[PDB]
Amino acid sequence: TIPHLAIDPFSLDFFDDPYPDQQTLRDAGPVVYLDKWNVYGVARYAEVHAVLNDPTTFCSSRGVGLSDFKKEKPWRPPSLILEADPPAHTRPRAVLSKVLSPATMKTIRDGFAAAADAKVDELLQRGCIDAIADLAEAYPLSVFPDAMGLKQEGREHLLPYAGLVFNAFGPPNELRQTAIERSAPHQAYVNEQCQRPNLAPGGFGACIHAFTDTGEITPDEAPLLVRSLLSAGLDTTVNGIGAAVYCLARFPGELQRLRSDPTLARNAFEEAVRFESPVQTFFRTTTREVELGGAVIGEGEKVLMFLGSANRDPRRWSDPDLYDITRKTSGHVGFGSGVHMCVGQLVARLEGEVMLSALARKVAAIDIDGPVKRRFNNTLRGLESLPVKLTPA
Ligand code: HEM
Ligand SMILES: COc1cccc(-c2ccc(C(=O)O)cc2)c1
Ligand SMILES: [Cl-]
Repeated sequence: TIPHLAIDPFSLDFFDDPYPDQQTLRDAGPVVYLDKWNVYGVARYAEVHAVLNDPTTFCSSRGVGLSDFKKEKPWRPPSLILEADPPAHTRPRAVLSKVLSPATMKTIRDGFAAAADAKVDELLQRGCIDAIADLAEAYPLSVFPDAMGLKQEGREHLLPYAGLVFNAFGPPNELRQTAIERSAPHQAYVNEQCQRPNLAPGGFGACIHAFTDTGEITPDEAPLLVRSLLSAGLDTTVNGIGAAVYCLARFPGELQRLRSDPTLARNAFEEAVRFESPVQTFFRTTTREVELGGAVIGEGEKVLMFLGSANRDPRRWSDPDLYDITRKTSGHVGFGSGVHMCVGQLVARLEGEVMLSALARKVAAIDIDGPVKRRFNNTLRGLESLPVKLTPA
């Protein structure tokens, strides 16, 4: 019944150009079996959306990587939010939702916008820059560690730690093995900063610890929830912003539409999240036998969801392979969907909006002017180097 495919979605050849294989995965059927890793796969929009919104059968507490926590030891203590199901998920989720709330965005907006404006003006004085190191990495590094309340010492471990986190959701390939091996110094840095004395009052970390007073989380839960923000809160935005700049560099007509109406910045960023899908894949584990796409999946099976594929499925999207900054993007799964839908989405969108606003108001053209290099990661899609020349407006 179910088609068996040999495609390795975690191979460098797949990362280098995933789109033909993603069509093969969609068109093979609503559910496939990936023989390379002994997992089920769903790559169409409808089934990806259905699985994400069925948490009692497609659970997260057995891990959202390939590893099944019922079978193998997690490489670090489980996340209290990402790797938890309701009801254990609910109060930790509520704390992060409140720490990263609409009201909280008012406190950081002016600084985040000012830093984006200043960065674009700085890059315009240089002309020829790397949109990854000098923009997609530099801007989040300039605002997010500070908004967390992190000390200065040790921040060089943040991106390596996140690279490890996202590689570790993958299969035990070379990317994962290399990431986990000798990772203790990155772990030790992050785990130390999660302790309350190391977090500046008023920042996201200290605010998490302040919620221990309410009964929503205990004091021993707070460091792990700070850890969640230090795991997911930086490298995602690096690849999201890099994706947006790469889109604007490749689609000059859309950069010009954004210039003409900078209030399209928020949706231009959202469209970049759909179009590139910085988070490409993750897993669920079945808690029971379940029919999906006409396949009977047994209990305790891993199911791989192709978020980027769902976001390009022509069954759902018109002209899926076009970047369109006025597209109605609502419903894309680049931030997930359902009970685990990105709790940091307001921070991600704030960063993306204010950077694209600064570009819209200050830049007339973005021209690739050196070799583009891809950055390989088992979960994240993005570039290692994006040399561009910025022409001022
Ligand atoms: C463009 C940037 C980002 C993208 C594309 C993204 C994507 C995602 C996705 C797809 C999920 C769902 C995972 C699942 O269902 O298993 C998720 C969850 C999560 N994200 Fe985001 N993320 C981004 C930025 C951020 C930021 C800035 C933060 C924190 C400041 C953050 C923190 C989290 C956390 C803690 C979760 C777990 C939520 C839960 O399990 O309830 N992410 N993200
Ligand atoms: C499994 O695919 C994703 C996609 C986006 C964010 C994350 C993520 C990683 C770690 C945490 C955490 O440590 O809680 C939370 C979210 C995972
Ligand atoms: Cl850790």
